[PDB]
Amino acid sequence: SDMEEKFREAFILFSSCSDHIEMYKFFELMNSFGIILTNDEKAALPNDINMDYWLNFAKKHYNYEQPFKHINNEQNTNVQIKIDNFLGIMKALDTRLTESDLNILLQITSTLNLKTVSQKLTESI
Amino acid sequence: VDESDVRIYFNEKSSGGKISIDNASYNARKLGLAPSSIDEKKIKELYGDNLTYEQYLEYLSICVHDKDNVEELIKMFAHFDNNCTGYLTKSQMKNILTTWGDALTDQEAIDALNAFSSEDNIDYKLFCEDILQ
Repeated sequence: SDMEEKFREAFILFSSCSDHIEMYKFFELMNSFGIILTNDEKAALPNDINMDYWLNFAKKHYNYEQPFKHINNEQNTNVQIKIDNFLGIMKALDTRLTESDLNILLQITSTLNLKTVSQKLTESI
Repeated sequence: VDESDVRIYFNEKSSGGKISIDNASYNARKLGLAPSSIDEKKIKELYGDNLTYEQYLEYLSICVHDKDNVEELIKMFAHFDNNCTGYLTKSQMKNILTTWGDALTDQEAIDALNAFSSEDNIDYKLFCEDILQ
């Protein structure tokens, strides 16, 4: 019902139901909630990541009071970016997506703000 | 299909004439029918939990599922076969059965895998063959 039952669901997806997820896919998994660690913290992580460690890491590092804090930047929050200019930042930086990019904007809806995106992503999760 | 056992299992698990859905499903599985949560809820919004033989026959038909085969079920198991070997890890196949659809607990699915084959790499093709039987 809570986050505990939702975290387990998210592991079986990124691991593709694997017991031991690959380091790179584990980072996709943490980010999907609103978890980003410091350069040092990201080295403190174990060699082989498993479900048991993932769920401990989930409790500690996930934001509960405001699930997506990392999206808020208040110079970037209040400001309105056009749909085309927003995709410009996205297409150059992108490390994941291909055509699921059009589907992210649909999850939000011309001029958008970060507090709108975070609010909609809180309902997505 | 066995017509004789249909009536026998009804009166055996009947109570005050009417039969409870839990028992109707139990009898469906006793014959060789596979009721899911979708088939179970369809009858709930009609005459209640307890329903007579008149209504029990209508539930026997919703449990038939004639259009069931090897590729009508693997739509979730092939979805997780990124390795392209056909063989799927016991544990991989396990967690699939626990999290989504019908609530099959760890022990329910765990023992079902080992009962089919002892090996870790289990083909979800040969798996459909016997559970559908």
